[PDB]
Amino acid sequence: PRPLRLPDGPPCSQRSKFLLMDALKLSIEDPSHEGEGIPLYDAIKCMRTFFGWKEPNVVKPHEKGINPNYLLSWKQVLAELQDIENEEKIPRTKNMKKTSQLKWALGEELRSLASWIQNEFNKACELTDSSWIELDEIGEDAAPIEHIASMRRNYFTAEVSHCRATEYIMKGVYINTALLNASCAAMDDFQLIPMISKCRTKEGRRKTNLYGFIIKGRSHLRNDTDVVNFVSMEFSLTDPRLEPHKWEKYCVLEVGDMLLRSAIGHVSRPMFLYVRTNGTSKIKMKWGMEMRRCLLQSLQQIESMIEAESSVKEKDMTKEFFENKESPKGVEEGSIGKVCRTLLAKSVFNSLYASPQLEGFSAESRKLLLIVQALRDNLGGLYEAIEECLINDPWVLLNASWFNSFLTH
Ligand SMILES: OCc1nc2cc(Cl)c(Cl)cc2[nH]1
Ligand SMILES: [Cl-]
Repeated sequence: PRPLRLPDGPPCSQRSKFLLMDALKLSIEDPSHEGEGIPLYDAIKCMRTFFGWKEPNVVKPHEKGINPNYLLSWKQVLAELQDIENEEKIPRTKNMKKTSQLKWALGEELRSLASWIQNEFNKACELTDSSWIELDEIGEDAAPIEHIASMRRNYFTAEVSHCRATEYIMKGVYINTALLNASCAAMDDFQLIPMISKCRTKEGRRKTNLYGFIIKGRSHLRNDTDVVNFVSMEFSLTDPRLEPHKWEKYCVLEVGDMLLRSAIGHVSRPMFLYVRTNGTSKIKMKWGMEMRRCLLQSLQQIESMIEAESSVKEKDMTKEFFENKESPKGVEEGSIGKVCRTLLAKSVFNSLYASPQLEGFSAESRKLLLIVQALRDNLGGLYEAIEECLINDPWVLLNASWFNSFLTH
């Protein structure tokens, strides 16, 4: 009967494994260099397209970390890629020297809702000018699919293939695959692992994108919960000083200047490098490799809706649903496309921001929802279970804030 109590405190901070709305890509088009498809080779070719590098410096220090070490670590990346430039054959992988900065970096409280997480979610729902999946990406069926299932899949794919949340899926699939693979292929090495994604422009040109790099620590992962540490180094045009509370976990460097087209003419903007230490485990990297299931899960939520409409109207409502034909007289989100991308964005953010706070909040808030709906239509301890999960997680706090909007109306 009353809105949830969200915790008071300093604003919550970014805790994703890689940058989301703030990421920046160095890209090469229709790659054709010798060794296309070897990540390190792709990364160096992406690096060469940029000529605006400059002497790096800290612009937003990590309050609890050793900021000279993060700076030294980025300078070591540039120098070891410069070493590779001198060798005749570019090696398949690059193992970093076990410097003191990398040994330190690799390890060898109530927060309030901040506006940035809602902004992230809005960004995840948007369309990008590139496609991130193939037409037949979704599904893993053994047999050929029926006509109706295919039609629904083709409609849905057309609405989400360019979605920003789909970029996050493929970005996450790539980096988790590369890290999990390096975790057993190079157990004792501080391996340099580029952060790559691949897309296709509106004109059909294939493109290869570099977001940055991670460096992994030692990884003798005997079980699913063993942690491999890593250091992430991610390009960005986001000035960390605008929302410093978001970047509590980062040392942020200024490392270059980039020339951009904009609504005014060409403009020069500083390029930043977001640096943090982080960790993940076998089981989280396996889930990261499965993020394409976000596409399947949200398609199935759509298909549930179409099947309901088909059962009430005694005919298949797929075309009527996706083309937006008591029949509904519009879409609350504004379009069928927005409903699909919103469902996907929720599913992807559930994965990007998985936590026990989210698992508890999801279960307990569903109980209070069904109860409040039953009281609404026909007219203590549960609240504690819900609010016990409202501590500091941006995604949980946002979903609780959404819940409270449901309670008001
Ligand atoms: O160590 C200085 C240095 N290393 C570099 C490595 C690369 Cl790939 C580029 Cl584009 C510029 C660099 N500058
Ligand atoms: Cl799949």
